[PDB]
Amino acid sequence: GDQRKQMLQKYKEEKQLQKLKEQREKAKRGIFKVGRYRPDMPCFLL
Amino acid sequence: MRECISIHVGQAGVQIGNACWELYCLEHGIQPDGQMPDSFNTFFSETGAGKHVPRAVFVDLEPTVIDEVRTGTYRQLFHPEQLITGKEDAANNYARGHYTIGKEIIDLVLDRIRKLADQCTGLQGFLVFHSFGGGTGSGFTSLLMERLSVDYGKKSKLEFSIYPAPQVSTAVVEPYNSILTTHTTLEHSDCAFMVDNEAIYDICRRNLDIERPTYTNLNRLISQIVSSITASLRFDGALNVDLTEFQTNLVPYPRIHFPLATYAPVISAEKAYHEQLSVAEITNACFEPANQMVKCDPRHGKYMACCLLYRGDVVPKDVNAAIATIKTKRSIQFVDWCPTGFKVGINYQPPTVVPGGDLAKVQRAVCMLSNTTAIAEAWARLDHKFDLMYAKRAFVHWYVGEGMEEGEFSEAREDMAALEKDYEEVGVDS
Amino acid sequence: MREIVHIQAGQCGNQIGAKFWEVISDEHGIDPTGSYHGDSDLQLERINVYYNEAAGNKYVPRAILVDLEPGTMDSVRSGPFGQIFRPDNFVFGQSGAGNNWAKGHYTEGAELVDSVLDVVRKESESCDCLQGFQLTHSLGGGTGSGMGTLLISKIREEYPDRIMNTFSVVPSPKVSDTVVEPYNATLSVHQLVENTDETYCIDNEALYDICFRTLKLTTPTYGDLNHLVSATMSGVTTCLRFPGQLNADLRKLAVNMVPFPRLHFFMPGFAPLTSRGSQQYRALTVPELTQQMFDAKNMMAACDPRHGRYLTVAAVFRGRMSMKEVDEQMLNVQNKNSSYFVEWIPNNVKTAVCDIPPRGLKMSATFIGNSTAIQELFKRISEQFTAMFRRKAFLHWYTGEGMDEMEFTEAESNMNDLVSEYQQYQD
Amino acid sequence: MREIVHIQAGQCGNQIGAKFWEVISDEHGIDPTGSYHGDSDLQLERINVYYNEAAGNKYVPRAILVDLEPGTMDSVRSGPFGQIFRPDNFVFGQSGAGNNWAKGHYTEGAELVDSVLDVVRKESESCDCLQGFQLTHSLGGGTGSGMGTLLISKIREEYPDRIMNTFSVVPSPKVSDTVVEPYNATLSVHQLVENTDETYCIDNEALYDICFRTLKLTTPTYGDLNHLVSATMSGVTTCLRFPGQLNADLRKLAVNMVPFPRLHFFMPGFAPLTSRGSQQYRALTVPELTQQMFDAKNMMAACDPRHGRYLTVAAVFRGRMSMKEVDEQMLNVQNKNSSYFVEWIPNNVKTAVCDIPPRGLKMSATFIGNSTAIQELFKRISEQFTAMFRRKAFLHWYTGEGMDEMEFTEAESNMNDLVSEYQQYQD
Ligand SMILES: Nc1nc2c(ncn2[C@@H]2O[C@H](COP(=O)(O)CP(=O)(O)OP(=O)(O)O)[C@@H](O)[C@H]2O)c(=O)[nH]1
Ligand SMILES: Nc1nc2c(ncn2[C@@H]2O[C@H](COP(=O)(O)CP(=O)(O)OP(=O)(O)O)[C@@H](O)[C@H]2O)c(=O)[nH]1
Ligand SMILES: Nc1nc2c(ncn2[C@@H]2O[C@H](COP(=O)(O)OP(=O)(O)OP(=O)(O)O)[C@@H](O)[C@H]2O)c(=O)[nH]1
Ligand SMILES: [Mg+2]
Ligand SMILES: [Mg+2]
Ligand SMILES: [Mg+2]
Repeated sequence: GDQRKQMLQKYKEEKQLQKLKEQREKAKRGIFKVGRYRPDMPCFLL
Repeated sequence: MRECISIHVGQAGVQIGNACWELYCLEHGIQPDGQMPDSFNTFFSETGAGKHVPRAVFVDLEPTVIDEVRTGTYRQLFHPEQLITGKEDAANNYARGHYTIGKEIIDLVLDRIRKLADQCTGLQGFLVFHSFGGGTGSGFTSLLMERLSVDYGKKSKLEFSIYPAPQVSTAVVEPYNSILTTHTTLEHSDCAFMVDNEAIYDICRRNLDIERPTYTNLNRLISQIVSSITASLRFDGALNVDLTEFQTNLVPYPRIHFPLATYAPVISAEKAYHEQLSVAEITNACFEPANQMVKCDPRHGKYMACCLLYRGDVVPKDVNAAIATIKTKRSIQFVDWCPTGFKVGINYQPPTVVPGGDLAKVQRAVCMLSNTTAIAEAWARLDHKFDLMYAKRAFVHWYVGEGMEEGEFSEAREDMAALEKDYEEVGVDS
Repeated sequence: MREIVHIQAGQCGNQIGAKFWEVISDEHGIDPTGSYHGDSDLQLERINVYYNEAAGNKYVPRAILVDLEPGTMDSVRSGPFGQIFRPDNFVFGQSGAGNNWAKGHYTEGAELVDSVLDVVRKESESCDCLQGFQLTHSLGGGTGSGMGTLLISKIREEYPDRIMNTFSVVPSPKVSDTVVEPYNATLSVHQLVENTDETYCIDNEALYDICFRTLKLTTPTYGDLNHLVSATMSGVTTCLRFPGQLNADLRKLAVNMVPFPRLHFFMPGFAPLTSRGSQQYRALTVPELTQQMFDAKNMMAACDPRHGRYLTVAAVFRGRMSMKEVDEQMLNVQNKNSSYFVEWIPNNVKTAVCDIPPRGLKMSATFIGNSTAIQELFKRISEQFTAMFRRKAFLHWYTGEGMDEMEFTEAESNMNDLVSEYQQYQD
Repeated sequence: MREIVHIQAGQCGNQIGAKFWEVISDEHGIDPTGSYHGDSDLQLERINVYYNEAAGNKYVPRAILVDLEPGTMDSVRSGPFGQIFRPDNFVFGQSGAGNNWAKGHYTEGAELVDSVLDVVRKESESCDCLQGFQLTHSLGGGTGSGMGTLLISKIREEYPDRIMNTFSVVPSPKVSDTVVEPYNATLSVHQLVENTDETYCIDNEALYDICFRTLKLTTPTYGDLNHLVSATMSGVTTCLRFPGQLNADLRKLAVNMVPFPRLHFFMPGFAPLTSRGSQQYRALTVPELTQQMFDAKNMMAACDPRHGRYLTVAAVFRGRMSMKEVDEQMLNVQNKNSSYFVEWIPNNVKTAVCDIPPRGLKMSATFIGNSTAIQELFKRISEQFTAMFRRKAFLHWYTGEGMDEMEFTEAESNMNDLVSEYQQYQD
């Protein structure tokens, strides 16, 4: 049964690796988006 | 001159402030729209002609209760910039109220406080209203109080807090926030008044025979307490108590600034006729362990200093008689190093009654604020709950994920432990 | 301002969401044409949490209706209040999952889900300060379970700091609609463990049992079940949508009910629930609401709380109510039943009170309970899955669609780990 | 006063021009007979930009109707608002270009360009202060593509300081109607590159995609496509025809969108474009105009903007709107999509706002964008031309009446050079 859990860990690692690779590929260019402003907070004397 | 600024943080603080300002408007004759058809200069600033704006500020990370104020019957009393509103609630999280959500709203409320403080010329101090349980009322209150400490400095800081009850509490993650906020309140506060909701409930059930009281009665009682606190400054009396004198007489050591407030006589209309409410008997009822608004036992505690604030038809001689009778009672004991431990304040004007309120009109009223060691037991079981929940690291991630570490959890724990040790070693005989 | 985006996946999810939108438009006074005909300003002072202001002084839901069969879409549109939804939010394919989690998560749902992501993206960008998303879906089918799970994963990837809600109906061993329910449930629960902030475990057994013994309803159809789920969904967010003595948004319940990140499976409940014949013989008071909430029969998951320990309990009250007696009732509940509450958490019950009650009642309460009795709901699913997994039963559909047996093995391992952690926090 | 002379070449150009005159006369309140019947006085102070004063309070367009097949002008005259045109502005031959750029440019275009130039000379000398010309044509045929290119060249030596504006329907790989589209398109681009100040690349594929997914139009005929093109044409000159908060004539858009003289191929668009059933559910504000007009599906070219970088964009807003909202929306578009805009040009957006909206709508926006996605739209034509040119396919036609292989070679070289420079400035 130890071989089965070793294969479990290996499969989870491979899935995490491919998911991280896809995330890195996606993060290079964000998708086009449009929304409201969220204006910057004013600065005060302090 | 002789002004003080009220700060209301959290839902509890905002509702208590609503009750307080309704009571103040009733006291000074100011209508809810601000027009009065002198002594009101303490809490209200006169703008232009026939317009009084309270020297207050309302802060929340959620828009429910603030917008309730903005649409309520007192919407004309406050200007919109006085009521500051966030977008997302702290959600019972000290981390959220202190680091993530409190950082982008602290600057604006401090600017409002600055613009409200330079307007007055005799600022006595600040009145911060909050609760220990809430994430906003803990985290943002701690942040605002440390900013006020670093900004104003020697100005007095008086805060009113809703300490959690031993058994009556409505938040699961409450002890974490309660420990964390006190960890900074120990050094950024000058006098922290303590109130338990369960004790208000017990007083309402017994004295005012209300079978189903809700938060409005609690806020009315707290508003009466704060009005009795500020009456010596908003009016004239035989013996006047100022905030600085209050702190000097009530706080013996810098870390010991957590007195317990009691108010008397708090009775219904039908029970008032049969009672000849004398000064001596209300003074005795102040020391009754059933009338404390903190769920604790003064009998197993030891008194260190108490301030007696009288308002109404009260002359000093019967006050001296009542105090002398109190001294002769063995059930109420005081520390040896405080041979005289009574600060006396008499005010001529009687406490007013809010229309629709449960309290009855009384000729005399007493608000005693005693700094005693009975709150060591309160700190003790709050700390036991904190330890018992922190052993399993429950809810810790809900704070760690918001710019916060376990190391300061432990440091707040040991700071509280040092606090109980301080109370224990000041309560011993010499 | 703390607005919520609603998504419905599958036939059950779509029907539950349609009923929820009907009851929440009744609560906010929105007619089936979308215009406002309410009486109180409190119905509009928080109208942006669920509705988008359209031109013409009328409102459209912030809902995206998702399925893989156009038939459910047509049924939802054709029914009452079905015109209020924006037509472009209706996202559907043509083939359908066919009770295949693989077809709903890897090939056909994956092909369709780009449009769903685009629509939820434009909805989240149009609104002011989004706080989270809520999804209604099943776990027995392939459309709901698989494609809603994919949608949850995508949303969590795009919005990692927002709160996920899933009013998900779980399969049950006695009323088992389909043959492949445990496969679909296990595969969905895999990603619902980590990709959802909190999940509401509902199932048809407890709903039917309520309609039998509590409501005394002779022949309840799916409409009454969906109405119950809708009432609970509305009572969860009534603190967001209306003022109250003590407010509690979804994040506050999340931080007060999830001590550890993987324990966010709750049994919902609603009170009061009385039959028509017993309506006049019952007293209008808060202690009987508390008793109706805390008894085993009112639970909407087929888990008896007496077999487990409560970790955290939520009680979102509605109506003009007193706080002292509510707190006293909760204290008595925690005192008389100290054995049924976890010992290392003092004050196991969080209380929230709203002032606006549901229509037709002057007082109501919503029960949300996090208890270790949930573990047996996963025990039964896991043992059914293990029974079909030793013999490779029905696996050829998923394998031919593109999956592999090791995905099933690791999903089972994940559920077994969750069950073990619930057991070892039960003590 | 800042008059515009309109020329229409080919059947497509004449159809789009007839629809454009339809919508313009609707804007200015000109009846089918050409006489004023509008209500607002704002419809008359700028009537001379497109119309001439006839005897008896009658308005005739400044339009030249050019084609080789007389049937097109027969149809234009016989249709609605078709008698408004001047009878002798109609110029026609008898043969027809026969889908041949060569015969539309050399053998039967030349004998007609003399008359066309005489007519446009009369119109230009009649007008007070000319600012430029408008030509509507398609690149697929021989009349439109070939003879319009010739006409543009002739106008350029005759009026080099006036602005050259053309609205050119380019061929698409999906919507392909004639076999020799690559030849005509390449030969026409070879002259639109250096003979035009701004070119609005229209295409039928994107227009059909609009009429499918955006307008939800069941059976889009050419009338609807020409209506969209006419709406864009009216949008680009609204500031000339009406007052506004910010005014931007053709030259201002040209100077704000042509960083280098050869990159004057713009990707047009319009907003709002709503379905009949869906317009009832849509909020109508500046942000929703902004999100529609920047959406890749809304664009009037068969090239995804996400595949390239915006050199410059123009937002010719119409209607009573706040300038803070407009400028802030443009700011947000530029910030959250910094990867889609050229870094060496800060403030990539040119914004103009008029106050007179199109009839039936209270606000509208015309998107114009100078993007680097034109490179692939031209590479499609280039590769089709190369495929048809290695094998000498159909070259015997063009060579039959004066053209030679070197002209095709230089046209392909010019298109390749323009694609390469778009790629270079894309980086
Ligand atoms: N409480 C409710 N349960 C429902 C309802 N409709 C269906 N169901 C139950 O949900 C389960 C199946 O869910 P669905 O039929 O919605 C499956 P889905 O369409 O999501 O997937 P596919 O069938 O593979 O497309 C099964 O137990 C049904 O009896 C409903 O309106 N309410
Ligand atoms: N958007 C539109 N495209 C049109 C319209 N009419 C034609 N076309 C398209 O134009 C393309 C070819 O242009 P035309 O048919 O007008 C050719 P033209 O008359 O300019 O030259 P010859 O016919 O060779 O003399 C072809 O794809 C047609 O479908 C129209 O009204 N709108
Ligand atoms: N006495 C009294 N206590 C109140 C009242 N309202 C709330 N509280 C107390 O406040 C505690 C929670 O804090 P809240 O004020 O409700 O919320 P908050 O301060 O805004 O912080 P958040 O939880 O993040 O919203 C509860 O445990 C209550 O005991 C009130 O009207 N009167
Ligand atoms: Mg709060
Ligand atoms: Mg289905
Ligand atoms: Mg032709």
